[PDB]
Amino acid sequence: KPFSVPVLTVEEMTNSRFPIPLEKLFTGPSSAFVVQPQNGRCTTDGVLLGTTQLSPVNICTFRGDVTHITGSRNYTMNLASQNWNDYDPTEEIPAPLGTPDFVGKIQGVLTQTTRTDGSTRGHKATVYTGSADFAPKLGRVQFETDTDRDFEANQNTKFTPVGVIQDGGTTHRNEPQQWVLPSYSGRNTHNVHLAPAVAPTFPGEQLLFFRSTMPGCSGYPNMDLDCLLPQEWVQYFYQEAAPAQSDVALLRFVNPDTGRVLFECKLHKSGYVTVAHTGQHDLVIPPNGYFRFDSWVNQFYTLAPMG
Amino acid sequence: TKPFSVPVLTVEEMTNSRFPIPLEKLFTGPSSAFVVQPQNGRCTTDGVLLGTTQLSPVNICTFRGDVTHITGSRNYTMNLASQNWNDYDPTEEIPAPLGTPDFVGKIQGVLTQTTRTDGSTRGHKATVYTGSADFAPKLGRVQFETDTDRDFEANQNTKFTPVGVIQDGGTTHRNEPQQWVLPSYSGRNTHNVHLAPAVAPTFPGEQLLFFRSTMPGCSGYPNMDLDCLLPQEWVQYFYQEAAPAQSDVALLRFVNPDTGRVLFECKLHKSGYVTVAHTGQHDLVIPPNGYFRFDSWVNQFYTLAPMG
Amino acid sequence: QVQLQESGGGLVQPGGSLRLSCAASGDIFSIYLMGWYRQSPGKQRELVATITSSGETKHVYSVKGRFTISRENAKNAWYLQMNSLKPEDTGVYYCHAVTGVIASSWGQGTQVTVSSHH
Amino acid sequence: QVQLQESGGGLVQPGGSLRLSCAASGDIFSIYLMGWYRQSPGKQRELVATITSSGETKHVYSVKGRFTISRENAKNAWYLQMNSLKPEDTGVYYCHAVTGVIASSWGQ
Repeated sequence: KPFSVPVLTVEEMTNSRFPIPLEKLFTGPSSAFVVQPQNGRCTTDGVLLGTTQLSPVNICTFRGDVTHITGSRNYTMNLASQNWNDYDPTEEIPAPLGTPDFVGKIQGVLTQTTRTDGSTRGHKATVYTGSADFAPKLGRVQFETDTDRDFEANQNTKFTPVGVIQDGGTTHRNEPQQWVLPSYSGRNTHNVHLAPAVAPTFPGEQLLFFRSTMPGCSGYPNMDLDCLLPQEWVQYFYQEAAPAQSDVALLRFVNPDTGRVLFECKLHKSGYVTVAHTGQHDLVIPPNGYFRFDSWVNQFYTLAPMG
Repeated sequence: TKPFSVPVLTVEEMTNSRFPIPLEKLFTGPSSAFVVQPQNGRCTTDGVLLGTTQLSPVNICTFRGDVTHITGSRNYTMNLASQNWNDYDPTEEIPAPLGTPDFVGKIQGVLTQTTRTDGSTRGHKATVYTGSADFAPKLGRVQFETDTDRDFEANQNTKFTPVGVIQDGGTTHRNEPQQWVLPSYSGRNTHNVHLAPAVAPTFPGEQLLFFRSTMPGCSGYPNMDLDCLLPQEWVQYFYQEAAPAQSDVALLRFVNPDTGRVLFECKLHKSGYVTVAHTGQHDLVIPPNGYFRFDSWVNQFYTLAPMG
Repeated sequence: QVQLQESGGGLVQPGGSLRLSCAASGDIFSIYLMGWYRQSPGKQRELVATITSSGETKHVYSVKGRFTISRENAKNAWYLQMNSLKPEDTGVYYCHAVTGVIASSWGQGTQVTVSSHH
Repeated sequence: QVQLQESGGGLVQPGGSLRLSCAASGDIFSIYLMGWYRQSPGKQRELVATITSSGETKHVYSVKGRFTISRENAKNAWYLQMNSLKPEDTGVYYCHAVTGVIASSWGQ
């Protein structure tokens, strides 16, 4: 099977680390931090890595049953699978598929349905992925809610992510840290089966990020979220399963209205994109532009300096 | 001619095309008692988007724009912008902005806002009553019942993220929402325009095959059933391939890859819906790795094996 | 197409243990979901546990940590290890197997009774 | 590759109207986003309105209903119809064009 990338425009695609649409392409230096996200990781031949799964909406969601200490408001959720089957911690994954891959405070809504009569209830909830009790790999996640008695035990409970927050008293945009992986098994533990870190190795090349703005719910949070591959590219590579005939694939971003080639980039086999540029810069693209696979080139291929 | 095909993604791996929630099961049942005319998840086999259908699975039932309100009121009116924050064009030949809810009910979510100057953010519980006389997304106006009366600022980017549906527990249970009742896109008195056509099984002994999810419930006893005619990934696939249809019906076969056996076959009609040979209501119990496979182009008078 | 037969029920003390077994015969290669159901006095039939061919399991909340479903790789028999039995677990237990989207087979049903006796 | 010049500013009374123009030249076939910016005193350069080749427009909240962007189909010129002018509209107005993902050209 010949290799190819989706023809969807940037704005028609979904961020692979949060259920929000893509907004723009962004490139910049990435030597000051470790670029090791666990969501949105997929090789060009369709091998999912890290905690990456295929559902764009099941990212940063949690399912299970909730218990809590009487009078307290932090509820402990015993995690179930995305399809309400039992959680299996023996799988060779860093955490349940779709677990958040950044340290920060995700705010959303905890909903619950009583099975015997179909009564429902929903409350504001925030999960602190940097807290000591954030251990999804062990099957346990803590939620800070605004109710202390309303959630019933032994009932299906779901967390829907909405946005991020930060303490307004601290320095602005110090939270969240999109490039800091959480401790998936607890405070003292070490992560396992991680997708490898990513860095541009070619001289003069920088990573090309697919950037979205996470909604903010309180404070002055750093709402930038960069992913290495759009979720639709992950779904596409998994289905095509086209083998890689090289280590980098040359893509061209083209405007279908004029035929203009707007820039050139490398799609590496491990699943990330690099461009020939130095410095931080947003990319202003026409609304119809999209990536097109040209050919498998060698790794010493020098891209046109652009984008 | 580009060969036609359907994605190999399992049902659990695919998204409902009428609400940003994953698919759970396949369902079939009689559809004569109501009108099946959803506006989201509408797409032909050769990639023609219909109704209010767009391509983003997470931007179904989301609203963007700026909010104003009567001073002291908790109800906020949002002037809709485009999904990319551009000016809303009310003159396009669509029933409403792309992704607008296609059912009458109370959708509960979170209304978030960011102040551009200093990056300050805020978020509050909000509910949109798509059946209210004030619901007019085609004109660019949508109202949100919130829990605050002075927190949201004017002339700032505001976004509604849907979460689930609610219902008045004091009334008949599961009376809301109504998934097969289209909203009034320009107001209670106006008429909907450019709607995708209604859908009904035409072959005798055949019923629609629904891709079913359960919307999260936020309060009361809501009817959380949500059936879509096509998975959102199929809408994305047909739109990209744009393969021409060689006939009016594409014959699909559901295969269990653990064994190779065909579990049932169905008709994928060119206009973008699925029918099966069955009578009565029934949930389908499928293997977790099952998938649909295009096999051949047939005509409309083909007789399916009685399964599904 | 597929025939099932339960065994291993009966009387047991509170806090005791039992192991139910479902014997499958026929086109066992076509089974992709095996499970256990129970019908308690004055109640409808309800699910207890399920297991797929690959081994993905599901246990309802009322039996979590007490009941354990398991199956043979050939799908000729699956089991239910019931520990810490309570009088609420009393009922007729049926083994189940799904062979098609609307095709399945039911066992006959074995009686499990948790009560103090002679 | 693309150079532009604006024309249409000056003094006007509050509530008045001005129409700003911007002339483009040289491979305007590459232009796909045409915009207007303004530089108020003491503040940074902020956006006023944009328009794509397909005609997709965006105006900022402060000028909604008062300002209007328009462009010729040949992209040799685009305009800014300013109606009901308020004291907050005072500043230097630059017309803008985007030729590439990084490339862009300003007015004088």
